[PDB]
Amino acid sequence: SSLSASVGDRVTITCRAGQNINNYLNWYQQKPGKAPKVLIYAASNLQSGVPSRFSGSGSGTDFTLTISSLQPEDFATYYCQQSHSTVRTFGQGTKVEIKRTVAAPSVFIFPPSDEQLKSGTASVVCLLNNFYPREAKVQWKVDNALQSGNSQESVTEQDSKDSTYSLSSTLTLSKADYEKHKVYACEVTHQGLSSPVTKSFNR
Amino acid sequence: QVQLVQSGAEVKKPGSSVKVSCKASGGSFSSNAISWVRQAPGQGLEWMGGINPVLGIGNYAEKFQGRVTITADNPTSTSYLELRSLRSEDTAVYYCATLHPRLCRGGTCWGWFDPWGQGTLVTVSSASTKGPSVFPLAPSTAALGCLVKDYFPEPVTVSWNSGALTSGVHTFPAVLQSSGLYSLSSVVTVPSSSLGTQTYICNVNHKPSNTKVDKRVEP
Repeated sequence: SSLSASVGDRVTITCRAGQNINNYLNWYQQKPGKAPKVLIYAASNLQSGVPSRFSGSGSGTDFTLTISSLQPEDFATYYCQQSHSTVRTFGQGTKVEIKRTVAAPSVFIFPPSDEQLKSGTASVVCLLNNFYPREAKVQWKVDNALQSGNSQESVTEQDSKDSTYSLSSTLTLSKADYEKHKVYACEVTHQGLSSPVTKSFNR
Repeated sequence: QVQLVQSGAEVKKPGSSVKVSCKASGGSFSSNAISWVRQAPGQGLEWMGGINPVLGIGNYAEKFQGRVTITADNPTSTSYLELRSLRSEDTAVYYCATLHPRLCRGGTCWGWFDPWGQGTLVTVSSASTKGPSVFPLAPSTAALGCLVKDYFPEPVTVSWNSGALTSGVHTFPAVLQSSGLYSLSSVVTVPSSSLGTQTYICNVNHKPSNTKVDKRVEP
């Protein structure tokens, strides 16, 4: 579902099938926030207007879709569509991400606002800023107690100008449960981190 | 066929009924040629239904052979999609698309889809409208932000300094709490000399509740 490549690489996406769907697999392209558009139909038929890098092949069971040289506006998600009397499926989807060199996450921690504690809920924000690759894991510690179920990661799409991600894990407690603990540590490990960074605070 | 145009966003409640239109405007069209594919947030596609050429009435997926009913108004050239017994798993973006038939070896035709509608979002939760809560996030290359923590439904805008600040601003995709409300956080990285020397204010507008709140951040 995910492939990382840079402009000028050639990528080819295979899409196998269970039975024999002959020539009835289509390819669609979807960009974040918009409906799908068809690129190839009938296994190999480029739709009018789509550039000539795109090249569909295969018949019977194994089907491919190639881009001979990637361009900036090529970085989107590609679903193959089976549509037969045997199977009538779409794809998991395959996302082509724009490749860059590893970046170390700039970390930040945010204890609850004074105004928020007046509400009975106490939410702790951690922040990972401008990193590549996306693969990074945060780990919440409260007084050396490891947390797993109150946090909620959410990460952005690759930045238009940095080609980097930013992740924001938010730990939310009740005002009461918040007052029982001293250390609020947010440990993050990344590809571009020589040793895992921890950004703690004592209440 | 040229300009599939869909109705608009609908918030609904579990157990309820939505009816979504697909206009199919412009040149020569066949409203009986529209199908309906559905996309559930964060993941892939599943076709829901089409219309039988030999009968003029709908044909739906096995997973919806229950309470789905697509109807084709040949004169006004629109396709209405009615999904009832709405559940929470039915929250998705619902597309219409014109089917180009290639093989029909049942009573149903299927092949490939060319124009796709712009898509309407059907958010269905047991929750009800609520305005957001803004909580500042103070600084110590220094970051600051705002926490928008409990609102419903999805659409919410975040600005900084009433529109000036657009550099290092982020605003993350919202997450949905087990409670049912949405919370997102927006941060910005700024220099450590403009702390106090420049005041940072974020603007949050939640139109579903006509809630326009601004909360400034100080160290």
